[PDB]
Amino acid sequence: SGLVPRGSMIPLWENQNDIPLFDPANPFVPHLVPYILDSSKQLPCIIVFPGGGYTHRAQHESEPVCLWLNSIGISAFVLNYRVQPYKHPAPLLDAKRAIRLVRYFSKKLNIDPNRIGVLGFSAGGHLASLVGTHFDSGDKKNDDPVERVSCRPDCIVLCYPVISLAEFAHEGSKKALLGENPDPVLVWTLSSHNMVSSKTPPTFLWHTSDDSSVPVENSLLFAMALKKHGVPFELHIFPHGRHGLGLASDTLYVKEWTKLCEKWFESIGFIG
Repeated sequence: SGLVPRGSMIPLWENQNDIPLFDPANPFVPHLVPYILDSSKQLPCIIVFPGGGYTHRAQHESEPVCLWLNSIGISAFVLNYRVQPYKHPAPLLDAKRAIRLVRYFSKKLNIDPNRIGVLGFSAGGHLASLVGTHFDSGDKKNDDPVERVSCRPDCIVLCYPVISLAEFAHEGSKKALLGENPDPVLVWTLSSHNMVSSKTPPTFLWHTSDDSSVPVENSLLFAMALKKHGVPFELHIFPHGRHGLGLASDTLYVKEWTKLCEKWFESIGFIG
């Protein structure tokens, strides 16, 4: 229709001087790309975190995912978070800011502030799992009204996620995010299965069992932690598929994850 924002750049911080840990020598400004649905009712929203090992952001995990989300009634955004040479905690700060921003502007964007979830692939799934475990309900006395808003997502979708930084770690992502001799404390707190709590939102995971880049153990570990803390979850592991299949539209049996995810969204009241 053209009446709603699609394809624009929404900076996470209005003023570049407010970007935490910003390197002005680096031209990249972290931002959201909207793919809003036009509708007369409030819509649920998913922010998509593309993968790319914390060195880039994969495009096949970006706009086409939002087209699928749109097709099932979900307004969507792509989060273009900071990557190498930025390090932790810059990407996580960008992810938390993105959720606060969308929730703050939810009335303007025609989005239900209580149906804002995140969906991440690979290192983007790591980032999604972090904002799904490291969240807070906002700084109510902050001078920035956006900072007063909760950064907790209302649901999490994890697609062949990087989860553990140590055992079964994707070493490329770990090195890009933390450097070569990382603090063991950060290795532990950024292994996101360690940080699941009873307040972690409902989660959907999928993975291929023979993934040779990001071991399927990463999804199994996060699932064990969700159960340990009483969080209901959905998990689908298919036997075969290379890492990074995205929506997997051309992959027999693996392309059945988006239909299962659509039905899970319905099951948790996110759509329908």
